[PDB]
Amino acid sequence: TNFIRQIIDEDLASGKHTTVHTRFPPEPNGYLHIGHAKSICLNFGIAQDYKGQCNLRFDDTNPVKEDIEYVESIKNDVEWLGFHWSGNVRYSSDYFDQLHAYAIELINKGLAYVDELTPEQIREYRGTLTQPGKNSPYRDRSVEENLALFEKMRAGGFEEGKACLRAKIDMASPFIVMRDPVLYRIKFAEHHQTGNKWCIYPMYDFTHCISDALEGITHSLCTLEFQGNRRLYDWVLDNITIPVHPRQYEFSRLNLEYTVMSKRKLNLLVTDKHVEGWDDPRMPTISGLRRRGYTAASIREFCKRIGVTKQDNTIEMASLESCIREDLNENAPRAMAVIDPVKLVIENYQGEGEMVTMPNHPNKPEMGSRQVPFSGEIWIDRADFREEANKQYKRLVLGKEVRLRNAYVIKAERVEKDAEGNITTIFCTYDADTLGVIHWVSAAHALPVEIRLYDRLFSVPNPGAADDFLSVINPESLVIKQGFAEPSLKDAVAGKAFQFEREGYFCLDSRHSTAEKPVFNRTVGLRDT
RNA sequence: GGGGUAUCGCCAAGCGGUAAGGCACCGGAUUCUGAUUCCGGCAUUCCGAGGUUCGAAUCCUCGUACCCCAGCCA
Ligand SMILES: Nc1ncnc2c1ncn2[C@@H]1O[C@H](COP(=O)(O)OP(=O)(O)OP(=O)(O)O)[C@@H](O)[C@H]1O
Repeated sequence: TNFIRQIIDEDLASGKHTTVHTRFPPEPNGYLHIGHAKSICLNFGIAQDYKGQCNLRFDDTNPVKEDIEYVESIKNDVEWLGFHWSGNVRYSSDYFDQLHAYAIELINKGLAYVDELTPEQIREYRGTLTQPGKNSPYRDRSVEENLALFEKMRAGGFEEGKACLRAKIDMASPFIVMRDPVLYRIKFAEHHQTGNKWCIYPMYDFTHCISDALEGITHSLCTLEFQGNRRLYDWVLDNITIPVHPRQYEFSRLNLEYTVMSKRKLNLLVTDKHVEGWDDPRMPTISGLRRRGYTAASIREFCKRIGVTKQDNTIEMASLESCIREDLNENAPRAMAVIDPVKLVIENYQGEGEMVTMPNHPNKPEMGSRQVPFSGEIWIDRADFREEANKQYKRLVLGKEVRLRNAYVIKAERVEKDAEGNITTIFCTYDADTLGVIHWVSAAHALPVEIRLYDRLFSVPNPGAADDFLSVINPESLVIKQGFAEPSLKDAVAGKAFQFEREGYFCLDSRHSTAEKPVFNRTVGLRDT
């Protein structure tokens, strides 16, 4: 329960409403991100919790910033999270004729006029945050005059910025938004849905409340920056012949630590090619998060945890990571892979190898097991062997013995160094009666696999508050290794999380893998305590 | 000038009857993943100072801090 559900509860109880109809209205000018996933969870969750409806509506009022590529991807990520909208996908452009009729009602009532103050002047006349504005000299044109000028606008007789339609409200209102807000502006741009049918386009505030009213939305839920806007939401509905009047309720937007959400910015990372694109595994986008190896279930959980309040806030990545870990620990089948490897040969070994039956899940016998080939000449992780180390160190020291994962208790003996003092190979003994744990991969049956170690994109917690967020990008956000994995990883499917034991949960990058060379993105590391 | 918000390091519940929960953190037990699981510790205190009350985070003053708004963006 949250403050919005308590409102919805009262409404139902008092008999204000019988059903609840919410909506998610992204503008199609970019890919959805983790913050959007919070609206999706809120809006679609309430609908299904109350057996109500939730429309997916593309708020497509600004043609020059939107593109058809985003509509298809948005529908894509909404479904992926496991949510379905009510009926058909809707578009604000679906209401362009309605919106136009409504502007006319306003004009006929004298509550709107065609102003000719330039784009620079309108700002000058608007006042400031402490100084009231002033009426444009074009404010008292006759209704008959406004209809003519508006139709001329509609007919493309005015150049961009040469005229716009404004609401005749209050230039001295303490709400900057009520200072004669623009309702329509001229843009000679092709619209991704309406082609070149329209050269005048409605502004968010005029389009949004009328669309909600037409769709019979009972509660418009948006973020806190729209609290002021709400006054205009109600003013529009109060002055046009519409039979319902939805109510807006604002909650606080999600801010994730170490990442930026501003689509303007995310777009710059993609435009300047600093990431591979919107679905780069370092991006806070839903598709990026998906390619990274997250699961819709881990995200819905994240939403459940962070809550819905009016408080500004900033979640730590630790909270997000906790979610995916919890999910993958349960459902991810374990496997073996070595990221940085140094060869290890057991001399006391007899035979061209053998087979070790390893389980697909150490805490869930029900998941089955597999035949992992064991051998004498294997591959181990460089950071697992140490010539000298204290008690704490519970791995392979040049002195004692260590257990190979589900195999034999080997025993370090000699080490063969390369010219530059680097260990090239290790020599050890073992006693076949055995069967300090480390992971390994039989060199003979090792599958060369590229591993991508992803880290946080930025090196400060609020790169948003930086003068130049770009200069604060983490150069180690992606570190590419070459390692080896047990041959079973040959059958991995894109987006199927595996837990490389003692490393983390990884998943096959569908975008870079092939036949010989598979690419694995590291979703999240283990609790490296 | 106006509109909001103030509860553990980060989220968050509480709606006059005496501070839930989660992430993180610290221990202690188990463990062929320094993982998982288990055990326990984690706000006499709710931005501050004063009021009312038997009892206030919650009600009342009176301050303080932060966030939002001046796109023909959403
Ligand atoms: N960080 C966020 N946290 C919660 N809800 C968000 C967040 N960002 C956007 N939303 C929600 O998603 C809805 C659709 O957002 P929309 O795509 O229209 O714009 P935006 O993403 O907020 O802005 P921009 O295009 O500049 O990134 C908004 O009405 C809002 O409720």
